[PDB]
Amino acid sequence: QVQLVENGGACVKPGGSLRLSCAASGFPVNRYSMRWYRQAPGKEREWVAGMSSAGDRSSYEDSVKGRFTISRDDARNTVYLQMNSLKPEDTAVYYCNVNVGFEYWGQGTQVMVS
Amino acid sequence: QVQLVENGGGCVKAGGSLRLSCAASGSIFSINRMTWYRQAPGKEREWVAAITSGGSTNYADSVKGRFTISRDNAENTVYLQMNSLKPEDTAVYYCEAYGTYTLAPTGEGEYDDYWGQGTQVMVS
Amino acid sequence: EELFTGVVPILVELDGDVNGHKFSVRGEGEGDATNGKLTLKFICTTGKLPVPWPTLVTTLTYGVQCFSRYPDHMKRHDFFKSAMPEGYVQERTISFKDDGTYKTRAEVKFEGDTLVNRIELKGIDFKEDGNILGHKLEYNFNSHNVYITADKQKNGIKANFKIRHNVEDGSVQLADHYQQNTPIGDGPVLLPDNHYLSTQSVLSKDPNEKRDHMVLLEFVTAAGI
Repeated sequence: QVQLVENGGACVKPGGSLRLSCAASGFPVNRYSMRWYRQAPGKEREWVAGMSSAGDRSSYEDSVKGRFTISRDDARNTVYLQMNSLKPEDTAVYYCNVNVGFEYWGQGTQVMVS
Repeated sequence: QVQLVENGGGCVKAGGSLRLSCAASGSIFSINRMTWYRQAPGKEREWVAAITSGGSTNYADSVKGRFTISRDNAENTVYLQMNSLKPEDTAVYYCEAYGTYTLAPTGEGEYDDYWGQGTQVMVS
Repeated sequence: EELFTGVVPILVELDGDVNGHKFSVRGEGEGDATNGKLTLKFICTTGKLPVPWPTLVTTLTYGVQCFSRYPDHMKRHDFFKSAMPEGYVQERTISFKDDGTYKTRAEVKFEGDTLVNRIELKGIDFKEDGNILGHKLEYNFNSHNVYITADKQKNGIKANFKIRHNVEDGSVQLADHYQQNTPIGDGPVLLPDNHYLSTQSVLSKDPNEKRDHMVLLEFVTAAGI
């Protein structure tokens, strides 16, 4: 029915940059908002970025404020998240969440600065 | 209770080698067997390595020839060396102590299963 | 557990006082404990609900955790079912992320042949234009986990968890939820060990009812043992 696939997770040195991507199938992206959650190994899941259904407004948290650039593409049916300069605090993995119905969790991709 | 701690989450490119250590805390009389499992974001759980108190070592068909396992009962800790790490096995890793017989001096003990938090390992 | 075999009607009553705003919510529906299914509708008796529905979803539904599908080996661990015949009291303290606190007291008991939940809520230390008071929360509830542990000193079960509430701007608010239970009946509590209940919530509106619908379909499954 509804599924998510993430990509772009690669090992990056501090000060580098990578472009996380989340594609979805089973719904239109514009009609529903999408969020990104950060989970360190063994730690509680947290929220880093969120893009509303309209896409004209986006929200971040203090830790990653001013670094991420969340974007959406209806033609590609995919959302993207930038990282600007990486820091060790971003060692946690990233999950893609979209609550079209019930609750859906993306497979996710790993991102460790190392 | 017994807490398992994982360490060794380094970044190694194709052909690199990194060591993952799983250390068991608390008072444990013995461990039946320690195993390493690989979990990908989109794939089911698959066992990587298994080592028993008797010294028997079990590896997967693909894992054989690349990973080595060594557990010390007195040090009650297991080290997995990922020689010639491949891009495909970029998944997270977990450690399992199937048998955890913890015996207290008073004579009261427990035998259950405990899970250690995963170690983030990936290849570029 | 023999009481819950089959389908059981569920009735819920809530009377909340959020910073002087008094709202009464009446809810009716059914639940199949065997399949761990809960189909309810919580219509706000008042004209409008001064707070977002997702904030009170936890107060209304998670008070009724006796319909959770407990595995066979975990059947003995269901404290709610064990103490349900005489009912129980459930006190929740809910600390929002810098947006005040809910305090709620609920009584769960069988009346006639129907389950009844009498709930009294009170929210304090709220900031206007916030995530809750500002109604920025979208109408949807995500799946969550509730950790459950016994307490012999109080002879009751204690729960802890964090609830993630979505927001229109994309922010996610983390609310801490702490639950204390007291068995009304004097019979054996049969309190369990540590275990986590996973809840899946899908929300909907009915077309017919002009008033607030608050149609809720929940599936709760216990695990961890």
